[PDB]
Amino acid sequence: PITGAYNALFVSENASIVRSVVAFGLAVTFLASGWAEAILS
Amino acid sequence: PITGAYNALFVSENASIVRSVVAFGLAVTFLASGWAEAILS
Amino acid sequence: LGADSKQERISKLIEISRVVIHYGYLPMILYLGYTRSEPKPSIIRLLSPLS
Amino acid sequence: LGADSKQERISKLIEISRVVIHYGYLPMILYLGYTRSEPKPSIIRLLSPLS
Amino acid sequence: VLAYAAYFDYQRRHNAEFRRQLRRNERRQARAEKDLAEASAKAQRQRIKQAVDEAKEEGFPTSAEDKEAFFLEQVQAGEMMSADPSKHLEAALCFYKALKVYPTPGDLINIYDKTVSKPILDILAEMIAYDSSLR
Amino acid sequence: VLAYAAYFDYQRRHNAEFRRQLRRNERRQARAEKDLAEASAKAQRQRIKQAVDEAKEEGFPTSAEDKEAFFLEQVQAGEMMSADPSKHLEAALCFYKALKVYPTPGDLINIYDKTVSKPILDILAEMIAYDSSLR
Amino acid sequence: PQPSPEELRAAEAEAASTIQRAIATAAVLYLAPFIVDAVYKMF
Amino acid sequence: PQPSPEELRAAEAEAASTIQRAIATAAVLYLAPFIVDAVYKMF
Amino acid sequence: DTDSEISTESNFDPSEETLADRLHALRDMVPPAYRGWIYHKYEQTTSAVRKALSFAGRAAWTVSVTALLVGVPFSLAYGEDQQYAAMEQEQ
Amino acid sequence: DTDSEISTESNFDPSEETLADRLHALRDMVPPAYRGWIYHKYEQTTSAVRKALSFAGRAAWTVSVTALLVGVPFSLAYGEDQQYAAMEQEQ
Amino acid sequence: LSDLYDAFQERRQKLGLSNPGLVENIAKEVQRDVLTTNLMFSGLRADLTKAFSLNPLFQVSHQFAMGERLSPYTFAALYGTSKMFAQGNIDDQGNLSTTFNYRWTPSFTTKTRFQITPGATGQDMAQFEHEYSGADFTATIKALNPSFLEGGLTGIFVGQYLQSITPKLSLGLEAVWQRAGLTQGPDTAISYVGRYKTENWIASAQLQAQGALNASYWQRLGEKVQAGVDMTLSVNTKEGITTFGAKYDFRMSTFRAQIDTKGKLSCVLEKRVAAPVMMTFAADVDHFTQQAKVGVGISIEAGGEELQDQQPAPNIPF
Amino acid sequence: LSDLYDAFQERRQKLGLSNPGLVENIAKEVQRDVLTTNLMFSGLRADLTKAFSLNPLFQVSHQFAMGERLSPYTFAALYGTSKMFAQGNIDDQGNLSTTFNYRWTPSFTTKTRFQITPGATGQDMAQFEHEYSGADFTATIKALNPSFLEGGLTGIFVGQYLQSITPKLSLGLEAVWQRAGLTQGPDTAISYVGRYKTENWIASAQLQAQGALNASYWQRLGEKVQAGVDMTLSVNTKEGITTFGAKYDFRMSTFRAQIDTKGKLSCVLEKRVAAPVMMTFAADVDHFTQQAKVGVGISIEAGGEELQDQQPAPNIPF
Ligand SMILES: C[C@@H]1CC[C@@]2(OC1)O[C@H]1C[C@H]3[C@@H]4CC=C5C[C@@H](OCCC(CO)CO)CC[C@]5(C)[C@H]4CC[C@]3(C)[C@H]1[C@@H]2C
Ligand SMILES: C[C@@H]1CC[C@@]2(OC1)O[C@H]1C[C@H]3[C@@H]4CC=C5C[C@@H](OCCC(CO)CO)CC[C@]5(C)[C@H]4CC[C@]3(C)[C@H]1[C@@H]2C
Ligand SMILES: C[C@@H]1CC[C@@]2(OC1)O[C@H]1C[C@H]3[C@@H]4CC=C5C[C@@H](OCCC(CO)CO)CC[C@]5(C)[C@H]4CC[C@]3(C)[C@H]1[C@@H]2C
Ligand SMILES: C[C@@H]1CC[C@@]2(OC1)O[C@H]1C[C@H]3[C@@H]4CC=C5C[C@@H](OCCC(CO)CO)CC[C@]5(C)[C@H]4CC[C@]3(C)[C@H]1[C@@H]2C
Ligand SMILES: C[C@@H]1CC[C@@]2(OC1)O[C@H]1C[C@H]3[C@@H]4CC=C5C[C@@H](OCCC(CO)CO)CC[C@]5(C)[C@H]4CC[C@]3(C)[C@H]1[C@@H]2C
Repeated sequence: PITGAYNALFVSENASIVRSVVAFGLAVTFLASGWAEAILS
Repeated sequence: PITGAYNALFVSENASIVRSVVAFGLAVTFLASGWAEAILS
Repeated sequence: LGADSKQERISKLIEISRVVIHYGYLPMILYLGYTRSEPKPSIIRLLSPLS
Repeated sequence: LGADSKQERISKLIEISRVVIHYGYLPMILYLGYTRSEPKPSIIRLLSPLS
Repeated sequence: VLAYAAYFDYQRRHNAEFRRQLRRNERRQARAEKDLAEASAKAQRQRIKQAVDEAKEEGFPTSAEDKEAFFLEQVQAGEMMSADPSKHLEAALCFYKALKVYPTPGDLINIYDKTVSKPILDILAEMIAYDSSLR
Repeated sequence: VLAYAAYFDYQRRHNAEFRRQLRRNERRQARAEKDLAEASAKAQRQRIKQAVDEAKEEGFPTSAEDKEAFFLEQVQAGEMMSADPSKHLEAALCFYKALKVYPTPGDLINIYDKTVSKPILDILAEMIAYDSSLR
Repeated sequence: PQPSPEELRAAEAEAASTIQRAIATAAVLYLAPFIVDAVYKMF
Repeated sequence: PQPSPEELRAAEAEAASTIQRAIATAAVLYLAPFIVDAVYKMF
Repeated sequence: DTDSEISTESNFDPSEETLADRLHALRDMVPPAYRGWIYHKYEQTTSAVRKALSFAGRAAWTVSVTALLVGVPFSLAYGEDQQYAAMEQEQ
Repeated sequence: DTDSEISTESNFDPSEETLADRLHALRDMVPPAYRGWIYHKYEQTTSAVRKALSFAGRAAWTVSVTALLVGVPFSLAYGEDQQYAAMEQEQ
Repeated sequence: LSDLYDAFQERRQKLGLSNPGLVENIAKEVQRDVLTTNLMFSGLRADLTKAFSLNPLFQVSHQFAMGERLSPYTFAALYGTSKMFAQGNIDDQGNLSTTFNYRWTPSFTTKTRFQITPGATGQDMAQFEHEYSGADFTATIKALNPSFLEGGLTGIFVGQYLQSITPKLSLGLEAVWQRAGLTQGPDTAISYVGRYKTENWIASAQLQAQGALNASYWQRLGEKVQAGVDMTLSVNTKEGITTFGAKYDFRMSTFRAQIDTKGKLSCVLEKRVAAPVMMTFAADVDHFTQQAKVGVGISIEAGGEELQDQQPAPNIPF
Repeated sequence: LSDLYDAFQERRQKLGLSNPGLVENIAKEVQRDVLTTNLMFSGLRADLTKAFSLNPLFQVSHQFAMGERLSPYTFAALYGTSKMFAQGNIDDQGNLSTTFNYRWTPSFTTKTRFQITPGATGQDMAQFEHEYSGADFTATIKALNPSFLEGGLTGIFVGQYLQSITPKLSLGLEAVWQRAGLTQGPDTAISYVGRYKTENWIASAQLQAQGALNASYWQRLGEKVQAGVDMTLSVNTKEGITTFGAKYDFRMSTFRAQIDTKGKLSCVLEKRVAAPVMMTFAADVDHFTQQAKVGVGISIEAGGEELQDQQPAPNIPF
């Protein structure tokens, strides 16, 4: 499991692309889900 | 006049000593004369 | 196409225009303001930072 | 004057004393405080920065 | 343990065969440790030899502008690799590539001898010894 | 002024003697300007020659450690002086002192030719030409 | 290296053709909202 | 350069003599206030 | 590795052993192959733990600085805002 | 400098002169020795003035930054102190 | 014919579209209002601004600074009117940057900018810009250093188009044409952009044909708080960075903070310590190197008292 | 004999002298209370201090910093008592600095300090200090890295003496003895110091036999303002610098500013933005290079609530 994920997440030519894209996925969900309004305000 | 003062004040081996000493002379007078209390307070 | 002498003259025009803008652009803005502002400030106050 | 073997042993004593102070000096201060403070703080609070 | 240690010590002191059995095992291990060291050095020597061979296949620039750019790049690469203790072999190769392109390697060696760390110099020195073509 | 200028222009155009008198003065001034330039260059050449001579009297270190320290100091001094356009002569002397101590001046010259400014190089080049002893 | 004149002419034509295709897309964009209006009216 | 042993012995004696002169001054300082007292009483 | 070579240590004695030798004999008790392989793992284990402590320490510093650098200005700005809300509410 | 050499410019004409030559003749009116010596002073004068303006400008910047860097924190600190004096006086 | 043109215009008007604004602004709500990128600085900074009028707008500004790539001094003056706006700023080294925008028509604007560098040679530039703002679209063309002196068109040219598809969706296009020298072939690049805008949130993207992609999302978290996230991808090597940040609007201060996938953290605090004075504190911490850049600054406006009666001229083309 | 000793002591007591304090403090009122030298820093700094008791004093402190020669992290703990004081601080790199002062007698104090540096070799040091405080004088002796391992005395030794001449005038002496290696001769240096102290102003001087001279003057300018000037001369080349500065004591903040003959200007503002929080802003401007170093910091103390009942133990030998 991790071997098939860690390679594409930390030791690949596109590791920086995946990390940036994944971080974007969380942030959008964090905002749209209303949790941010319940947390940041 | 200035030639006998400028040389000992800006173009001599001890220019830095004289400048530091002269600056000290003013500061002490400025404090002791009471002007500082009349100016800084 | 274009004459070499013409290119020299045209290039000279750019150099001259460059110098004029370098020196004249800022004084021009102050003149427009100073003459068109409402009210008109004092010449000393016109460029005073805070006085 | 001084025996070379003695100097080796004395130098070893400094090295040992150096290591002990490096590791033990800070824990010693906390022990003195923790056991002598008035009142005695909680073990978790003993090194909490602000909680 | 102490009772066994006393018996072990008594046997070791008074029984020569007990020592001989242990000594034979100890001697056998001493041999293995030496053989292991020799194998590692030869393998390391091959990597050093390989690194010089690898540089030969990649080739070196011929033009002065490319030689200067390559020299600076290899020096920059060597210094960057010199900070990593795992790249001493790689750092020496960069210094070797630059040294092979520099017009006066002998002068550059004196610079490396002062600016480059000995662990890289040791690899680089063997690289120089392997590349008999280095002037 | 315009009336005088018209008469001056008319006289200059139609009176050859008027031109000749002016031309003689102009020719005389052209000579003076050339003579002035030549005197300045020779005096400057003497300072360059003097600078190499002055360095010879001060001498150069003989030991490797002193040579390296002196070389670095002269390079540091040369760079520090290179920033002041009034020290181009002094900068070249520092580069000259270092160049005279460096074991391979020819290699260092290529470095100076790329790292040192031409106005200092021009003085330094004449310093090299004056010091026929530079290897 | 420096390019040859026919290669330059090839590049000049290609670049112009690209921008011409862009303006063709821009015209579609200017006309695009009426197309989108039809979609809401298709159902 | 490294110093010779007799030069070291000369330095060691000089340095000790300097500090001995210092302690002599320190003793004067410890005794100095009584001297200053006399001055106020001299007039 | 010859029985005749090993036979050179024909004789030994308990009193002949020096205090250091008797102390050194304690290390000889452990098999050299095992002790060498255990020492190797000890080095690997100590390095891994030190790396973990450095990472855990570096992480705590990162979170600590983040909370201070963001929370400190915020607490003051938010706090100052609350005072105006209190003073305005008293009107 | 020979009368025969200067005699080579025996003939001249007003129409033969080009517009540039007639314009260049205007510069020839000024004596070259004087104009060269005046131009030299012009260079020295322009350099000295530019040095003066740079010094005056650098001085104004120094005084301006000094008054701001010291006066700004002070005005706030002194100002904030005055508020406490006012609030305390109302008691 | 006008018969079709009128019918076409009428059919156009009934869609209820609106001007989407400049292409460079499709991410303004994120890249400038939330992220700190445009406010970060280091060292000390001080702005002394004197306002002389509000209609016409005329103000003179002195900036003193001491920091990384900050000019020790910068004098700036600007004049504005409902039909025009002229601004100039000059560094202590004489580097002069200027702007000149004029409204030939309420729907047409010409923008001219200059950057003059004295005896030291830093390339000086001229930028001419033309903008059109229709009822439902915007068109733009730029010409940077346009020259035909070599007998052929040279310089940098940019064409921009943005179209409102629905009251909320905006789609656009970008085209670039370049030829640094007539001896080399011209280079052209195209970029596609788009935006979907609503009252609570806005999402935008900018895709280059080269493969780079820039996307951002903005959402309001109440009356005083808003946050946004920005992602940038490059395939020149493959590289990408994602930035998340939030902004707080208190009564007397505005706080901005952000963090990105490269481990950088930054915050900016602007506080109105007085009626004419505004403080700014900026800090950027790089967690991979543990180095921080601190910026402290001040802005002072002293012309308001006389200026209170007047009112800023409307729609100044800033 | 006690007969003379008693008469001597009695004659001594009738002069009304008083302890002049440590030699290093003859300029404290200037070099630390007025000049900014001891407070200047750059970058960001944050101190999280937890106080657990006041008698005995015991507190734990966390310092986070990111700047020039500032350690990313420093943990410090200290314990104090009317008879003793122990402190230790350790950097993230393991550099440990320690202090241990013990009162064998109210007039006699022993001070021990250590500085341990791990695998990387930075010289580690040991400093032993002995102080005596008579009714009218102070004596001090220090031994830094004292060693006899080479068969001869080695290390650094310092002897200090300061004597009150009158209720206002203090005169002193300093002696140094050094021998970095037995193969080289010992080096000794002597320094003379003196001070005249009054309620409103204090003047002090420190003259080295080498030719260096340090003089300072301090004067009170009212209840809330005080200023002082410091001059330093060196003849190693001839060099001298004169520093003038002032300090303001407002209710919630203390402002320090100074300028010196080398063109440096610096100011430090400490402000109590809250009961446990104190802010510090420091700026140093070098007018000859136009570069500025900015420092922003915070100090937090959170243990007071329980601690309110207690009171700090008296005369802790800090
Ligand atoms: C192109 C990239 C691929 C990944 C990604 O885009 C970028 O794909 C998007 C899908 C999004 C979710 C869609 C819908 C919802 C439901 C909503 O809840 C209220 C719904 C309401 C219905 O009546 C009440 O239930 C909260 C937000 C959430 C979970 C979105 C979160 C962000 C997500 C995961 C986005 C994610 C980042
Ligand atoms: C060793 C160096 C040589 C230079 C210097 O020391 C250092 O020599 C010192 C002499 C000092 C002055 C002496 C007396 C007064 C009079 C007093 O006024 C109230 C007097 C009161 C009498 O009843 C009412 O008149 C105000 C101060 C002033 C002017 C001193 C100023 C500082 C001076 C100039 C010092 C100066 C710096
Ligand atoms: C010469 C050059 C220009 C001027 C300058 O030197 C350089 O001279 C200094 C004078 C300073 C101001 C003096 C007093 C105050 C009042 C204070 O208190 C608000 C209290 C609040 C209560 O409600 C409203 O009244 C706010 C700040 C302010 C305006 C100072 C700002 C900085 C100034 C402008 C400095 C500036 C840099
Ligand atoms: C140039 C590129 C083209 C894609 C893009 O730019 C880049 O252009 C935008 C198109 C957007 C979608 C269009 C419409 C809807 C329907 C809406 O429905 C809410 C309810 C409502 C209607 O029923 C009634 O209230 C939810 C959001 C969604 C799916 C958008 C998602 C984001 C998208 C994909 C944006 C994306 C960034
Ligand atoms: C080690 C070096 C020795 C010199 C020195 O340290 C360095 O030691 C101090 C000695 C001081 C003087 C001693 C006494 C007085 C009399 C006093 O008279 C006020 C009125 C009062 C008595 O009548 C009644 O109120 C005015 C000041 C003055 C002249 C001192 C000046 C400063 C001096 C020179 C100090 C100087 C720094």
